[PDB]
This record gives sequence, C-alpha cells and structure tokens, in this order.
Amino acid sequence: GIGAVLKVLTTGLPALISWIKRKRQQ
Amino acid sequence: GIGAVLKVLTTGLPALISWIKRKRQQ
Amino acid sequence: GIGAVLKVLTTGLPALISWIKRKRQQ
Amino acid sequence: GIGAVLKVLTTGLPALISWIKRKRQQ
Repeated sequence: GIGAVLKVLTTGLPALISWIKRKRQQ
Repeated sequence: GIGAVLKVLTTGLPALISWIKRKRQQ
Repeated sequence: GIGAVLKVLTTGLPALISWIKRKRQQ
Repeated sequence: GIGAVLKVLTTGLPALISWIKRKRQQ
C-alpha cells in the first residue's frame, strides 16, 4: 500500500531521473 | 531497478494520487 | 505547489510509462 | 511532454513525498 510505494520512490526515483535524461540525449 | 520503479508508476502511483486528492478535500 | 504536480502526473504519467517501456525494449 | 513530467519528478515529487509522510503521521 502507500508505505512500500513511498519507499520505492525515495530510493528508486533518483536513478530513474538519470536514466531518462540519458535516454533523451540519445 | 527501473523495473521496480516502473511497476509502482503503473499501479501504486495512481492509487496514491487518489489518496492525496481525498486528503486535500479533508 | 501540490495541485499543479498532481495535474502534471495525471495527464503526463501514462505517456511517460509508454515511453519508458519502449526505451527498455530498445 | 516528457520534458514537463520530468521536471516535476525532479522538483515537485520530492516535496509531495514529504507532504504525504506528514499527513500519514497525523
């Protein structure tokens, strides 16, 4: 439920952002 | 991984959004 | 603040998910 | 666009996360 969602975001969002930026450059 | 973050975007984020909206009208 | 964030997510998240899936296949 | 969604991931999503956490402890 909410708590596991938050925890995935907190940990996993920074890598996602990096990735997406890379992909966009390419 | 991206894969884990990606599954939360598709299922836990939408429900979280609806949650936030409920709490804002309270 | 929160309301503009939500509104960007609601509208913009489905396209983001599609995109990311495509990129991952490639 | 992705570009618009991407800026919200980087600035409005983190603050929203902190918000949710405040509301959950209430």
